[PDB]
Amino acid sequence: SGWTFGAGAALQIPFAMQMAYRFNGIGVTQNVLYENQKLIANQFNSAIG
Amino acid sequence: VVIGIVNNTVYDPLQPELDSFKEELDKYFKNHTSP
Amino acid sequence: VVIGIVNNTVYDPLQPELDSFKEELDKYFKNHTSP
Ligand SMILES: *[C@@H]1O[C@H](CO)[C@@H](O[C@@H]2O[C@H](CO)[C@@H](O[C@@H]3O[C@H](CO)[C@@H](O)[C@H](O)[C@@H]3O)[C@H](O)[C@H]2NC(C)=O)[C@H](O)[C@H]1NC(C)=O
Ligand SMILES: *[C@@H]1O[C@H](CO)[C@@H](O[C@@H]2O[C@H](CO)[C@@H](O)[C@H](O)[C@H]2NC(C)=O)[C@H](O)[C@H]1NC(C)=O
Ligand SMILES: *[C@@H]1O[C@H](CO)[C@@H](O)[C@H](O)[C@H]1NC(C)=O
Ligand SMILES: *[C@@H]1O[C@H](CO)[C@@H](O)[C@H](O)[C@H]1NC(C)=O
Repeated sequence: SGWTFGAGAALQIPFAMQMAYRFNGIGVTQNVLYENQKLIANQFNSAIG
Repeated sequence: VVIGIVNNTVYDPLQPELDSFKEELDKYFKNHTSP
Repeated sequence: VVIGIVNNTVYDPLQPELDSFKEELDKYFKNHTSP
């Protein structure tokens, strides 16, 4: 549900799309995530290990 | 490269601004081409 | 529906970027239909 479950009813949203909103808050456009989704995912799975 | 993209069409805001103008130009063109 | 709305003319730059060309496009047609 992203971050909308703390201010009312929880609304679902695909995870690959939710992160595109978090980038949009940083200051980078969302097109940098979709064009690098595979690289970013491989860069996040390794980090948690 | 974008995973899961879908198919549709995007309407140019100028498209009605030219479909009613270039055709208007075309209608003006038709106003002199036929005779 | 909105309370307190008022009248005025919304100057749309889309028009001078065509009207000035309408001053040129129709001028071409006027220069084209006159002879
Ligand atoms: C969205 O629409 C576009 C077309 O506007 C679709 O692209 C087209 O996809 C087909 C796949 O069946 C391509 O056919 C392929 O042709 C090659 C020869 O070039 C052949 O070797 C393949 O076996 C296949 O038959 C077609 O070429 C392609 N259109 C263009 C202009 O390349 C696209 O698939 C649509 N997307 C969705 C999600 O429906
Ligand atoms: C804003 O402009 C509109 C459009 O002309 C005005 O609505 C008309 O006002 C006249 C009076 O001047 C009436 O006779 C018409 O019946 C109105 N038309 C409609 C569809 O209601 C409106 O009065 C103007 N308002 C202001 C504050 O200038
Ligand atoms: C066609 O041109 C004439 C002048 O050459 C003009 O009077 C007429 O209005 C034009 N037709 C249209 C549909 O505007
Ligand atoms: C009108 O057209 C003629 C040729 O058809 C051209 O020489 C002339 O410069 C044109 N006039 C204007 C004001 O564009």
